[PDB]
Amino acid sequence: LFGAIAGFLENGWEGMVDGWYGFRHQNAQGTGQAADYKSTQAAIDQITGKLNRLVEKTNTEFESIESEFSEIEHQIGNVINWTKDSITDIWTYQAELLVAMENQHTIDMADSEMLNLYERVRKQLRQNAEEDGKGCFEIYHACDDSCMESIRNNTYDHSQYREEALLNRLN
Amino acid sequence: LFGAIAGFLENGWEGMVDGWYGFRHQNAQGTGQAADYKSTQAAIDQITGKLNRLVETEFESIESEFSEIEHQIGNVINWTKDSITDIWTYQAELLVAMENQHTIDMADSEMLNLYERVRKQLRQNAEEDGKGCFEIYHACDDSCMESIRNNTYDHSQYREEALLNRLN
Amino acid sequence: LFGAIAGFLENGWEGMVDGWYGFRHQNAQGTGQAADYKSTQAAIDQITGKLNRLVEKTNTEFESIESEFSEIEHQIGNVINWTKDSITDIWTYQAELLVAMENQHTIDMADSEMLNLYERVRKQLRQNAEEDGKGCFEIYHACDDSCMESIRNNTYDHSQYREEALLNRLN
Amino acid sequence: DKICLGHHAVANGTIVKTLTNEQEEVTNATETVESTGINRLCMKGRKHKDLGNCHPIGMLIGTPACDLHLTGMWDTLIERENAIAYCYPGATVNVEALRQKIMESGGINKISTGFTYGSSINSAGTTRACMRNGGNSFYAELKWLVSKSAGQNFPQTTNTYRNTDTAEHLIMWGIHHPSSTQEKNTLYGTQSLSISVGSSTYRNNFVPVVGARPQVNGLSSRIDFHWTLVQPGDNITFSHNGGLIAPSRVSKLIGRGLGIQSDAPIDNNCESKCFWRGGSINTRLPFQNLSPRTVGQCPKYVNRRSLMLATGMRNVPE
Amino acid sequence: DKICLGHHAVANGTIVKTLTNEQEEVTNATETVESTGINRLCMKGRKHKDLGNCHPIGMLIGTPACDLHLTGMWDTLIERENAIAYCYPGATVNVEALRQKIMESGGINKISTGFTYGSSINSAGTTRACMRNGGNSFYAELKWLVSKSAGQNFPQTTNTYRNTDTAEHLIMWGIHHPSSTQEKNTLYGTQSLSISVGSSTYRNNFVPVVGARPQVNGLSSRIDFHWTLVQPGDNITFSHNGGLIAPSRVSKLIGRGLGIQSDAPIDNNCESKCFWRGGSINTRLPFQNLSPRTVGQCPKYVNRRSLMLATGMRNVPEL
Amino acid sequence: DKICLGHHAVANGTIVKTLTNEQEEVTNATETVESTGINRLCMKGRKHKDLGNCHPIGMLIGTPACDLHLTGMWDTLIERENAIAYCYPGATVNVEALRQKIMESGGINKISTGFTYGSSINSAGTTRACMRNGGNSFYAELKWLVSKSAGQNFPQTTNTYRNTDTAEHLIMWGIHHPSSTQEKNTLYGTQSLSISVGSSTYRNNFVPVVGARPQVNGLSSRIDFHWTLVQPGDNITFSHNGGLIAPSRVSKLIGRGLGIQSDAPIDNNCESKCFWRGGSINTRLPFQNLSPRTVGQCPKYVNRRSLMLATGMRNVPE
Ligand SMILES: CC(=O)N[C@@H]1[C@@H](O)[C@H](O[C@@H]2O[C@H](CO)[C@H](O)[C@H](O[C@]3(C(=O)O)C[C@H](O)[C@@H](NC(C)=O)[C@H]([C@H](O)[C@H](O)CO)O3)[C@H]2O)[C@@H](CO)O[C@H]1O
Ligand SMILES: *[C@@H]1O[C@H](CO)[C@@H](O[C@@H]2O[C@H](CO)[C@@H](O)[C@H](O)[C@H]2NC(C)=O)[C@H](O)[C@H]1NC(C)=O
Ligand SMILES: CC(=O)N[C@H]1[C@H]([C@H](O)[C@H](O)CO)O[C@@](O)(C(=O)O)C[C@@H]1O
Ligand SMILES: CC(=O)N[C@H]1[C@H]([C@H](O)[C@H](O)CO)O[C@@](O)(C(=O)O)C[C@@H]1O
Ligand SMILES: *[C@@H]1O[C@H](CO)[C@@H](O)[C@H](O)[C@H]1NC(C)=O
Ligand SMILES: *[C@@H]1O[C@H](CO)[C@@H](O)[C@H](O)[C@H]1NC(C)=O
Ligand SMILES: *[C@@H]1O[C@H](CO)[C@@H](O)[C@H](O)[C@H]1NC(C)=O
Ligand SMILES: *[C@@H]1O[C@H](CO)[C@@H](O)[C@H](O)[C@H]1NC(C)=O
Repeated sequence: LFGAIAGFLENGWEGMVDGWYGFRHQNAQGTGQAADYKSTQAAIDQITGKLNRLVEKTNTEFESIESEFSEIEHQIGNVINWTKDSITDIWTYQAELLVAMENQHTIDMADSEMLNLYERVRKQLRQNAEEDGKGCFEIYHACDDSCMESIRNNTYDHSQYREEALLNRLN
Repeated sequence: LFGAIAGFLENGWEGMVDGWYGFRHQNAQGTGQAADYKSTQAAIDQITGKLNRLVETEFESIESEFSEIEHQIGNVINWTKDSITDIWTYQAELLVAMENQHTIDMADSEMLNLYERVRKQLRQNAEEDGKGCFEIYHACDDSCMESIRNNTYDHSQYREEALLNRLN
Repeated sequence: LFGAIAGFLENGWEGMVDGWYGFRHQNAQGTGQAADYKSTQAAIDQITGKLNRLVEKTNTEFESIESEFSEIEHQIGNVINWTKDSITDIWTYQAELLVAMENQHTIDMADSEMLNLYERVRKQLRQNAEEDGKGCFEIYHACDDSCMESIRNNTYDHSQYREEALLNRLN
Repeated sequence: DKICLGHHAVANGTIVKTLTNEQEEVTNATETVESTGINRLCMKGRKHKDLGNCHPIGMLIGTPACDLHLTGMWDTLIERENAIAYCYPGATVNVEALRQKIMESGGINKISTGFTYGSSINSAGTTRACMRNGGNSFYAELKWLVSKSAGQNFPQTTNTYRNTDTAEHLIMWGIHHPSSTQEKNTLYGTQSLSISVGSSTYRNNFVPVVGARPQVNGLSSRIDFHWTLVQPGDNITFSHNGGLIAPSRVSKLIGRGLGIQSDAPIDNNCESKCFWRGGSINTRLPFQNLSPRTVGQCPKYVNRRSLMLATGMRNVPE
Repeated sequence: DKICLGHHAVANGTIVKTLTNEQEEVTNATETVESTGINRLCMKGRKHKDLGNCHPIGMLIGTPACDLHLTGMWDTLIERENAIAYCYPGATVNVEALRQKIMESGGINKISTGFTYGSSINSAGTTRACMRNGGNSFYAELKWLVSKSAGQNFPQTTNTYRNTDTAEHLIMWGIHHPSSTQEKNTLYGTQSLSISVGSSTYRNNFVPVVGARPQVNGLSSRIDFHWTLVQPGDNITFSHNGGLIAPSRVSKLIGRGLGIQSDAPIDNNCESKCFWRGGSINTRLPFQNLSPRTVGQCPKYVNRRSLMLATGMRNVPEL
Repeated sequence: DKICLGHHAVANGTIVKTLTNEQEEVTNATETVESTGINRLCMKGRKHKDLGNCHPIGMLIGTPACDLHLTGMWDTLIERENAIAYCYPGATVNVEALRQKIMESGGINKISTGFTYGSSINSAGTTRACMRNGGNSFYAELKWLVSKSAGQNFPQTTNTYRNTDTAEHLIMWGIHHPSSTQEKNTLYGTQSLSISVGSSTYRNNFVPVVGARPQVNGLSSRIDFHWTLVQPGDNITFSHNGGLIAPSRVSKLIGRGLGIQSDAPIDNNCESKCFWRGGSINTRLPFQNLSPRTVGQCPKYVNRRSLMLATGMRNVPE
């Protein structure tokens, strides 16, 4: 479990059908919402991988050992009932585990991609911002809508606004 | 593996018994050791969930326990049962190992989660010593301590006083 | 997945063979490179316990149930062929799941060991350094080689440089 | 000023099972256990035989139901429930071993045995039990040998069949068991009946048994059927006093095919690689709940109504 | 002043296996293999019949061992190690299939055949090998037909049993193989013996095989048994003239039940859904190492004394 | 002024499979499925018997090819492709169950049966079809009994083998099926032939099935074999009219060992626990893809050419 999705973020946003992970900013120029293409697609490309893996099951040709329209001798019949059933039991255990285990990875995978986006912005914001407990960054220099485009863009040059922010954090 | 247990925490506390995770503090009024409930239920519940899975077909007889059975069929019965047992044993071992792997590493997880909720909480009035402690840069009493364990602590109340300490 | 490998670290260093994880440094004396013992050993240890299991030898003895050279009774040999293929389908599934699952875990554990060193170095340096988001630390005092070694040997004392570093972050 | 990171959620989500939580709610999910199948035998791509009311054993003896299916090729042979094999009452020895051999083949060829009998023998016996065109008849590959002259001892006769082919031939004969001594006498005589069959890989003797049994199809006499594979270059022979229902043809099971036993109709335009008695199974999922007994490349049967695989993150609504 | 974080630990840890570590200390752990089970059969909740020294075959032909098991209803039938099936030296064709049909059943009705024989025949034959009240008897469900008039050709007889029921019916019969020619001549006459049996679904004839010389050697008297299923509405006829051990009753197997082969003693205060030679198995736990060969709703047998499931975090105690 | 962290990479990494991804590159991997085996049988630490042109059935009846194999002791028993069980036409009834009792065994003893025959009998019958060391011969462990005076009826004989050992003893016998009715009469007489055989735990009657007309035809002189175990303390008796190929010895299978059917040559230098048709398998690995038919302590066959297991991290080059 990574810290984020059932964690320090309160809840998901239903209002975001745009993609799986997204930004919401509140500056002087109103508020906006946009979804990060990079991070959802990391997750989506992994979920679709697990789907390819499950359906890639080339198999053996199996022939009939149980007569559907006639009896077979009791002794062999009971061996065939015992084996067939014992394979099903193995194969039912194998499925029930495949899924539990593929699901635990799937939530936790998606949970990580969130934190990776969180860290990705945190590190990029450098000294110009701080984190509250929820998934927010209080940005301590005045933010243009263009600069916000720039934080998602991964192009935000922290050193530009560094002195402005660094003062506001202190005064 | 998350950094916490067997990681940057040099050891566990045999003393803490009200929880699996918890805080020790140091101040004027002395020291003390509270367990964290929220983070201790988070783990105990995920553990009792792997167990509910654990406890969750009617089979007749094919081998005759007290009389001879025809040889050719008898040697097919032994092969299948030996084969099947190989499967159930290999399966049993993977499950146990995969489960213990996840368990230990999920615990590690619930610890780093605690640590990280506390760090974002003490926004700038402390910093990490790297062995699991925060050094709080202001005056902090027993009311301020539960304040940190309740997750009720307001940092801006102390921010001005704490920053002046981190700088002089 | 943890943030590091094939993440904010753009790439591996084909140059480093000293160990699996390492340090590169730049300072007035020039560029150096060393590799971390503790954390490459952690990772190679966790690989051996895997390979150590993989070769678990405990095996039941199996006798022939089909005759390679002679004909076998036609119904029982169909119950055999059906049984043998079933068991194989099972093992083939298990095998692939094993290496698929085990491969996952390994890549991820490797990521873990790198990140942990990062967040280990991150903590020593305390207020003396800031993160560049690409896996380097920018250090806010001068650091000769016996000081670089100091960080790798994990003996770096931060308050030693803190004043200098505190007012170079600000100035 | 402020910037925030979030994940999406949906109003009404899905539930899946995980390692630690039976009841864990994700946003999206697909099935891994296929629940619906097709009620058709999807045979596009297959050279197949729908046997109808023919039972594969019929093909070898040429019962009247089976006349359209005496020879041919397939890569898939479909046997049906109302299947007729015998039209005169009787049984076959190792009938399931035998049956399965045919159901695994890619076809049959018929080969004349060329057996010829004396003047003392009428090889043309027929019965009200086997009808072709409102008229008494008999199995197409056997010939009921009885005395041409009633009551006379069926002559001691010796027939030999040589397999000069390159593969193994399946050959069948019947041993007749009269319903009474009035009867056993009229066809074969008062003489002791004996039927020795010989190959390199088979030797056995049969003796017609007289006894009253229930009447079936009207009759109290039976026909027991027998078979063995005749190796290439191998000869097989019959010594018979009377009572042998000899073969006029022998079978050669060619190639390899795929025996489907099923109740569902045929679709020569739908394409499939997995069959059950209900029809076919065209799915990509690894598992299915439809039937424990399946034939061909099939997803493995599991005992669960449903299994759901998360395909989205944990769902936390507002 | 500071604030610190930390996890609990213990002194006496327990060690489990993981993907990377075959020796990993942990705070708490639980067994996943039930190793103990219960060396008594636990037949609470079950209408069970214990066969004691009676073997399930003998219920069908009525050996003195099984005189209290010729009928019944049960959901768990129990069979003990050296159960008697035959008193008169012999064997049963396909006995392994017939044993299992009984052991699967939930009970037996017996229905008479109402076979009768003419005056020239004695149907009350007995023998020293099958004893009731410690004197000469025979199978309760079979009759030994011999020439009343010793020496005399056993008359060509014929006997039909009609299944006027709705379920199918199990019919057993016996063929007698005399110890010597001398003897066969007495019991059935000098004529050639022949027994034909026919239903609408079954045909067969049997010839008694006379053995020779002293009683001591293998070729001495025997009674091989044979059995078919008679379909509902189906008749079945015996055409014979000596050698036949004719049935005087047939069986009907009722319903379905669980068959157990154990020598464990019955315990009626505990219930259980799993069994082996040793006794019952009762465990929440998914796997067991008691017996490879079990019956019922059982934990899967695995080749290990112990696999431990960590039910706690990694354990790092203070130095 | 700056300190960096990083990880190694390799010029060319190896592609392996993960849960979320095929083709995921890694710094190093290794194979988990064994694709190469030693092509010789490895018998170090094993006392083994390589039967050679002998076939296990021949061991019990002593065919000439099998002369040096009538007794033995072995951990292992190897059997080869074109192996010879009989020198005289005929088969063994129920022969596969028997081969396996011989292949599951750990050694063979021979015990004489002490069978003795009257004057009227030639018990020293031999045939050209069994050339031992250049001359007409017969099976070592059986005796082909015939009428000392040709044509005159074979006498009513009795023979009793008693097992007095504490282990079950496998006894075998032959029944001779004459070629022509003329012949049956020479060796045995015109009398009706009958062989009963009975222990406490067996009972049977065999009658020779006489052939007709040419030697070439399916029905000729053959000898078919039968068999039964005799339990400790138990007597077994024969009652023949002639037609009996009676045993002079019985067998006792001792201990338990591993039967291998292989075409591979024996290597005593090499050690191993797992074998197949074409050699051995000495591997660390848990899976093998050489063959689905193996015996011994074995890595499980899987239908995959290759399964690479990452031993290194992701390989990100520059
Ligand atoms: C209770 C009752 O009235 N019915 C039976 C009656 O069936 C049975 O007679 C037999 O009747 C059948 C059905 O009509 C045939 O007609 C029998 O003669 C035939 C036949 O058609 O099969 C004539 C045929 O040409 C014969 N074929 C040959 C080659 O033999 C066969 C053949 O004899 C018998 O099948 C072999 O036994 O029979 C006719 O005998 C009588 C006597 O069984 O009993 C009545 O009670
Ligand atoms: C089957 O019969 C044929 C002949 O009918 C046998 O083959 C013959 O071999 C003999 C001697 O080698 C020759 O005289 C014949 O001319 C051959 N026949 C032909 C037509 O080539 C053959 O050996 C018999 N096969 C058996 C009984 O196994
Ligand atoms: C019904 C019948 O005939 N039974 C007689 C049997 C048979 O003669 C032989 O057992 C078979 O060969 O022998 C007895 O000595 C016996 O067994 O007590 C006397 C008995 O009355
Ligand atoms: C014991 C005996 O009689 N063997 C004789 C046999 C058999 O009679 C026939 O093989 C069976 O009919 O025939 C021979 O030609 C032979 O095989 O060499 C001569 C031989 O002495
Ligand atoms: C839900 O799954 C379907 C099919 O896998 C897909 O089309 C859809 O995009 C998924 N919904 C989301 C947005 O996760
Ligand atoms: C069964 O017996 C009854 C009584 O004779 C008779 O009516 C009926 O025809 C018989 N059934 C068969 C199948 O012959
Ligand atoms: C650990 O678990 C076991 C079984 O779950 C239990 O008996 C024991 O009381 C628990 N002990 C602890 C908490 O160490
Ligand atoms: C074998 O015969 C001896 C004497 O002939 C006798 O002691 C023994 O009981 C016999 N064994 C059997 C099983 O009849």
